[PDB]
Formats: sequence, structure tokens, C-alpha cells
Amino acid sequence: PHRYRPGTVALREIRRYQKSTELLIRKLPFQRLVREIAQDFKTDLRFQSSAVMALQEASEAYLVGLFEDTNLCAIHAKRVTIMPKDIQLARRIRGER
Amino acid sequence: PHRYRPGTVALREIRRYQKSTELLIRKLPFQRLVREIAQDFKTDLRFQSSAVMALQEASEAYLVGLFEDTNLCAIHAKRVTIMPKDIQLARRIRGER
Amino acid sequence: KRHRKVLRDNIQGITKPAIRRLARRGGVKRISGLIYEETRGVLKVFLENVIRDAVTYTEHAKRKTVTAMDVVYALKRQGRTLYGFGG
Amino acid sequence: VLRDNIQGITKPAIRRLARRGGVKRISGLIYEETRGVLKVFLENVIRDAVTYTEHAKRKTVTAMDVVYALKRQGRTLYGFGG
Amino acid sequence: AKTRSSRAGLQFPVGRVHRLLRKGNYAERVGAGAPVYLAAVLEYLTAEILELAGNAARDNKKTRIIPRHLQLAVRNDEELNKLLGRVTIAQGGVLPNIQSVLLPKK
Amino acid sequence: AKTRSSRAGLQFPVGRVHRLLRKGNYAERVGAGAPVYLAAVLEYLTAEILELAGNAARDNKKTRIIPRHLQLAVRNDEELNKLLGRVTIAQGGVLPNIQSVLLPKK
Amino acid sequence: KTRKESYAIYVYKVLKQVHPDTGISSKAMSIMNSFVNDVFERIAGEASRLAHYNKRSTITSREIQTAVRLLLPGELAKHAVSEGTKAVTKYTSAK
Amino acid sequence: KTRKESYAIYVYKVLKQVHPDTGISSKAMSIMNSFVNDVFERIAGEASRLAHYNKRSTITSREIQTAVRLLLPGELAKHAVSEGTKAVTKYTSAK
DNA sequence: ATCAATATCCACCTGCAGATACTACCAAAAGTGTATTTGGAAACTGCTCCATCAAAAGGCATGTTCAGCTGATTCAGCTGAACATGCCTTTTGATGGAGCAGTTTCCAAATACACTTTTGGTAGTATCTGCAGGTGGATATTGAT
DNA sequence: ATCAATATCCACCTGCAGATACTACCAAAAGTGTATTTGGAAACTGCTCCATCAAAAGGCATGTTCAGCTGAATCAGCTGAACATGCCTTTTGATGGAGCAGTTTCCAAATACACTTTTGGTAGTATCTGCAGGTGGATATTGAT
Ligand SMILES: [Mg+2]
Repeated sequence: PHRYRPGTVALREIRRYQKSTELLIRKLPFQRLVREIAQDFKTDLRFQSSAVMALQEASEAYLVGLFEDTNLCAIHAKRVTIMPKDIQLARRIRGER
Repeated sequence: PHRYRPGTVALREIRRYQKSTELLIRKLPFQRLVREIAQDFKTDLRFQSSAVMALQEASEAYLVGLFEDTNLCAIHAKRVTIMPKDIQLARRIRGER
Repeated sequence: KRHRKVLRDNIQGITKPAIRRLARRGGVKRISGLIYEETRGVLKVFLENVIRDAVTYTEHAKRKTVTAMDVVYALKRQGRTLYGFGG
Repeated sequence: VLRDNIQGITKPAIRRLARRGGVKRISGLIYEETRGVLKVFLENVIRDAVTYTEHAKRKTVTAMDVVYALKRQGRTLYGFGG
Repeated sequence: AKTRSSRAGLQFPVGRVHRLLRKGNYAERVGAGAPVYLAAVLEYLTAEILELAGNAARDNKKTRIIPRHLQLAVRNDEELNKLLGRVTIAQGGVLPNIQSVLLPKK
Repeated sequence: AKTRSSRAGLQFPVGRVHRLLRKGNYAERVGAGAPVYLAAVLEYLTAEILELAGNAARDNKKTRIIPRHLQLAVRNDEELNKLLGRVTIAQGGVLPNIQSVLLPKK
Repeated sequence: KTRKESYAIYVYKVLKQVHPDTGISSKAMSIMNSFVNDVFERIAGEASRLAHYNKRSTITSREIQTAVRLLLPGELAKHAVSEGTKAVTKYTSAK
Repeated sequence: KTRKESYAIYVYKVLKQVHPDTGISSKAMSIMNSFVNDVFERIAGEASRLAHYNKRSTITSREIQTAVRLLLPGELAKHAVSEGTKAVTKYTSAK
């Protein structure tokens, strides 16, 4: 059988996902998370479906940009693997923590 | 002939300067640099004394904080010496780049 | 309504592969095993902050429905302006 | 002995700032780098300040011109009016 | 019976802009040239984005500009990128960009 | 002849705040309680900072509050620090803080 | 010659309640004044947006309240809200 | 029956001017509408502040002009200023 | 461990820079009395939002295997810290000199107001067409050897 | 280099979701001429701002010297990628029911606006005093041996 070397498929996935624009998180699970978090603030809330979609677009755009920053931090440390300490450094320098 | 180990005086200066609040750039050279830069936007300009001061306060507070982030970046790469790449990384994550 | 469903642990609905895709879009080649829980936590904070402001707008308007506009205004307040949903 | 105004921001003063920022050890290249950053900082802020001056039809940059410039640059300063 | 738009040589609606300036309570009074100047700026900006966006459409063999095209236009252009540095375009994706060290070999 | 500030039991000028709200173009009309409410909130926050700032002067063997004390008060308190997270207090300096890896090996 | 308005007296009164034997430097007062002005502007600006979002012509204490909740951190918001409602209550029940 | 204005017909005219055989999806148009509203509020906001700062009660084309110089980056600012000036001048002599 | 060089700590003293305190106006508060303007309260009609269930349609979860990355170790070379000696720039402070902000007072142009008429832009209903998604077969990239 | 498994490519086909095409009110532009109001304009005057130089006051540049940091090299332990397999969960497209937005028309409560009296807040000006900065002497830190 044929096997790609570690990192080859990963680079493939980078090109593919950088080329496209669809949401990468599943519609329903994300919806549940929204409803749960919101419910904890206020019971008996409804959501315009486009309110949920706006949250998803915002959330995914935040996370993709955080990973770019995180990646930069890993590479700064002369690694190619992102770690929680990379996310934390990004968020600290961003003024989020 | 008594001699202090590298970094001992450095640490001492950290404590000293973190303790005080005086501006750390000499007023006059800062004033020239302000006026020089202003001159490219409008010629024959005058400056309230407090305007220069405001600019210095803001600049020095800016640079001090950038050195904090810079320092964190150097420590992230397991160093204790700040380098341009540390400044560059801090400014990139800040969105200044 | 016959009853009402209990929502718990929905953060785990944000799967490892979905998180991997977002990293990929973010240009990430290699991912440590701990990233997934860290990201879940970061996403949870993000959503809490935005939903809290969105819901505050909803309540101020005396509605029970969170509108796209509530979310857009919430996003705007937090310096995360979104285009494509009405503002 | 000419020497450009930027160089007036001396090694020891940059060293002092680093110190207040808790920096122990400093590479020789930092000094030039810092001057560059300070210049970009000052450009952005001064530009907006002067734009305020011009608008007010003045020939003097006021503290308030600067304060307003810093505000809109996301660098609100307290203690100089406003 | 002439529109102020056509008087100014503009496609963007001056009447509209004057009105929105009033309802936004930006000041007590709105001068007559304010909405004319602003409508021109708005029109200029949208022409600049539409130009580059249409080009991105074209580079992708498309007739219809979609959000990805608007995103390519903005992010590939230094000044539009800064103007919109803190804005998210829904369904825009990102620019293809892989860091050097991540590529294989030496 | 009795002030709205005394009516509301406040040190902060309800009259001035009302005026400042009108002449701020924040909306066409300003309700009666708004400046009362707003004034209270401003007074409150002032007392919060002045308290901690006072305490800071105290700890430093001083009776007159200077910018340094306002800095120490603000940056030592999580909430004030966040509220003022993008503000620079002239002549405030910074909190003493050295990263532990920079400490010499005890 | 022109009058330069400042929150300084009120700040000073509040200092006296909170710390009766404590004074304040010129600069520290200037900072406190900036602080009041800033917070004023932020609260008002947010209240302004609320009214506009909801097609209302008036800024009522309700807008100020929601504004405070949007701007202030958790515990600071809570107390500010109570101080505000308190002040409004005392003022309404005033003959 | 509920009514809602957008800048869409104007965006479409302008589109037709620069790319005669190019269309635009409704979501792309929605982003274009957002963009215009966004830049409208930023310019008007800066103009608002600018007036206040100078104790003026009028927002004139000069305020918009300065707001544009404050808001836009270098080359876009330069060109927007032309088109604004140009339009104002034409509007004055056309009337 | 000892011994000493230098940094740091505390107490006490003192004049003056920078506080607080006392005063004489007056712009802007509060008072007083109509003049609009507002945004619940009730009462509609009427969608979107929610809930469910079935089928369809795909992505997720888990185990296995090993490539190659991370982080520890150790090392030497170079670079940045320390500090002496040595010069020159910044700080200070009249001076006083003058420029230009900021003060006041003017009126003519431009803005708000109001009404009456005339659009342009929007919501309703009914044809057109980019392209998403499928498929084909030609060719590129990757990795074994 | 060759050889083969698998990904990628580009181009064409096709029905259909999402465009663009024609249409009929009406909220909102435009027009037109009373009536207000602003903010340039012009002429001031008085603080601050620039310059000078005088003083002293002081900080910074340069050279040498070596501690110890950063980066290269080497390597093992093991994490994280690739991919096979089995099956749940999300997606999609129904339906129907209620729960709540959103449109409209009432007036009572509230805020504007104008005008008249009565301060509280400010600038000027005159006292008071916290504490910066200096001095001395005790002990702590650091670094050498
Ligand atoms: Mg719950």
C-alpha cells in the first residue's frame, strides 16, 4: 500500500482550506453551543438563524486569525508544532489576556 | 577593584526604573525629532510646550509596553536577550504590521 | 411544548477534526494534542463575550429573539466588525 | 559633527526604556530597530495632530491636537486636557 | 426638476446622504456641500473596490462577484487592507499563505 | 432654590451633566433621570479610584495623591485595569515586575 | 479670560469623603478630570447608539443603564447600576 | 410591506461603469452595503468629533474633508479628496 | 566559611515649589409657565422560529503503525555587560521680544423652516442564466526503490 | 534515473437556485420664498513660545576586557500524522403550531423652549506646607578568595 509522509497531507489540507470559504465547524453543534451559552445568560431566548450564522462567521474568522498568530509564535520558537503556550502568547500580546 | 557580574547591574536598573516615573529620553533631542517629523507635514510649525510633553509621555509609554511584549517573545524562544525579531513578532501580533 | 431539552457539554461538539480544519485555514502544519482543549476554551470565552453583549441589546429592546443585528452591534462594540449580515 | 536627529535618541535612553519594560539583556541591533519603530509611531500621531492644527487654521500644535490624535489612534492619554 | 446627484456628477444619492447625516445627529447643522462631498467619497471607494473585485472575479473565470472576490480585492491591496484592517467579510476566506519553513526539503 | 445634585444626594453636578448631554448631540432629547444616573455613575467610579489611590499614597508614606498613585491603584485592580486597558496615565510609570527566568540562580 | 470648566471641585469633594486628610497634585487632578470626561464620552456614546438602534429620540436612564452594563466590567457595572438607580430613586421621591 | 433602504442600486450603477459585463451576488452586495454604511459612519463620526473640538455646530464639506484625511490611508485619502472637491465645485457652479 | 566594596536603608532637617484658602464677579444653573413631541398600552395580523420525524448524505471516532520533531545535553565562540576615562550636549533660566492664539464684535451667506408638488426607490409578480456539482481523461506530485 | 499509486488538473455538460426583467404606489426628494443664525472677518492684547546664551549641570561616547549567552550539533524517546475500519450524527426538506415581532393609532406623561431670578463655579491673589533632596551612619548584598 501507498503512504504519504507526515506533513505532506497536512500541506495539502492547508492549500485546500486556504482556497475555500465554507464554514469549517458543523452547523448544528455550533448552534447548540450558542444556545447553551446564551441560556446560561437568559432563559427563553430565540435566535434568528442568521444571528447564529453571524456568530459562526465571526467565531471562525477569529479562530483562523488566532491560529495564524499562534503559528507565528511556534515558528518564533523554532518549532513547526503549535502548542497552548503559543496560543497564550498570541492572546497576551493581542491584549486578550 | 570590585566588579559586578554581567546582568547584576541590569537587574538593578530594572528595579530602579520600574520604581520611578521620570521620562527617560532627554527633552531636547526628543523635541528636535518631533519638529523634524512635523516639518514634512507642515512647514513653519510651533508647538505648545505641553504638546511636546504629551507626545513624549505617549511615546515612552508605548515603547515601554512594547519592550514588555518584546521581552515575552524573547522568553518564548527560550532566550533572555531581546532581538529585532522579537520586536517584529510583537508588532505583527499587535496588528501594527 | 411537551417539556424542554437540557443543554450540556456542547463545546465537545467542536470536534478535533473541525478544529484541525480551522488551523489548516490558518496555515498550521502540525498540531500538539493539547491544542483542542485550549481552543475550545478560547472559543467559549469568545462566544461568552459576544453573546453577552448581543443578549444585552436583545433585552434592551425588550425582545426575546436575538437578531442578526444584535450580534452585528455586539461584534462592532468589540472591535470585530462583521460585514454581510445587515451592518 | 552633524548626526541626524533620530540618533539623538541615544543607546542609554533606549536602554533605560527597555529597563522600565523589565528587559535584562539587549542585542546591539535593538537600538536602530527601536528608532525605526519610534519614528513610525511619531509619524502616525504627528500627522493626525497636524491635521487637527491645519483644520483649526493654526500654526501652533496644541496639547489638545495631540490628545485627540492619540485618542483616535487607540492610545488615549490622560493628564493633558480633554 | 433636477437631483443634486446629477447636479454634482454623481451616481450616489446626495439627497439620501444629506438625510442620513441629519438623522445620525452628528451635529446641529449640516452644510449643503457636506453630503455632496461624502457621497463622492463613498462612490469613489466603492468604485475602487468594485474594480479590483471584478478583476478577482475575472482571474477566477467568473462573471459574478462573490464575497471571496471582495476579500481578495481588499486583502491584496495595502490601503484597502488597512482601511478594513479590523473588519470581517463573511464568506471571504483568507489569502493563500504558507510560511517558508513549513515547506519540505531544504 | 435647591440643586438637582443635592436633590439626588450627589456631589457631581447633575446640571452640568444634563447640559453636556444636550450639547453632545447624543440624541434629539434627554430624559430627566439620565443626567442623574450618569452623574452618579461618574461619582461612583471617581470614589472607587480615589479610594484605592488614597490607599496607595498611604502605603508610600504620603498624603498627597500623585499620578503614580493613580497608576498603582488602577493597574493593581483587575476591573479598573480592564476599563482603563487602553489608557495611558501620564507620569504613572509601571508596576514593579520582573520575569522569574531573569532572576539570578538562588 | 474665558472660563475653563473642570470636574476638579467635585473630584475634590469626593476625595474628602473618601480620604478626609488626603490631598492631590495638580497633575493627578488633571488625570482624574480626563478620566471623568473619557468615561462620560464612552457611556454617552454607547447610550446614543442604543437610542439610534432602537429608533428612539430620547436618551433615558435606561439607555445609560444598558450603556453602563455594556462598558463596565462585571462587578464595577453592578455597583454603578445600583448607585445610579439609587440616585434616580432619591431624586424622584423628592418633593 | 415593511420598507428598507440600501445603497445597492448605486453600487450596481458603479459596478456597471467599471465592469460592464460583470454581476454581483446578493451576499457580495450585502457586504458592499455594509462597507458603505461602515465608511459613512466613520467619516461622519470623525466629522462630528472634529466640529465639537472646534466649537462649531455645523458639519461642512471642510469637516468631511478633514475626516477623510484622518480616516483614509495615504493614497486613497488623496484621491477621495479630489473627487470630493471636484464634486462640490461642480455642484456649486452647476446650480 | 572571611573580608571588603558598594549598594541600600532609615532618621532627621529644611526652604520653596506647589499646594490650599479667601474673594468678587457673572454665565449658567434653577425657577416658572405654555408649547410641542414622545413612545407605552391595547389590539391587531402574521411571520419566522421551533419542534419533530424520516430519509439521505457524510463526517467522526477509534486503533494501529512509525516518521520525524521536540527538547535535553553539551560545547565553543562571539557579543553584549561592565566600567574607566573623557569629552560635549542638555538643562536652566533670564531675557525680553514678538507672534500668534484667543478675545469681541461685526453682518451677509448660508442654514433651518414650512409648504406644496414631483419624483425615485421600494415591494409585489413573473422570465432568464451563471455555475455547482458530476464525470472524463489527460498529467502532476509524491515516495518507494 | 524508472515506476506506480494517488492527487490534481482543466474542460465540458446541465437543471436549477439565485440572478435579472417588467410593474405600481408613496415616502422622500425637490422647489420656492420667509426668517434666523453662524462663524468668517478684522482688529486686539497678552500669554506662551523661540531663541540665546550663560551656567552649570550633567550625561553620554569610546575602548577594553571577559562572563556567560546563543546557536550549532547530536540524539533518543515518543508524540502526532496518516490511514483503515465501523458506525453515529448532521444535513436537508418536509410540516404545523404558538409565540412574538412588528405595524398603527390612541393620549397622558414627559421633555422642549422661552423667559425671568438667583446662585455656584471660576479667575485673580494671597497664605500655607508636604516632601524632594541632602547629610550621616548602620547593615545589607554581592563577589572575590
Ligand atoms: Mg445551562
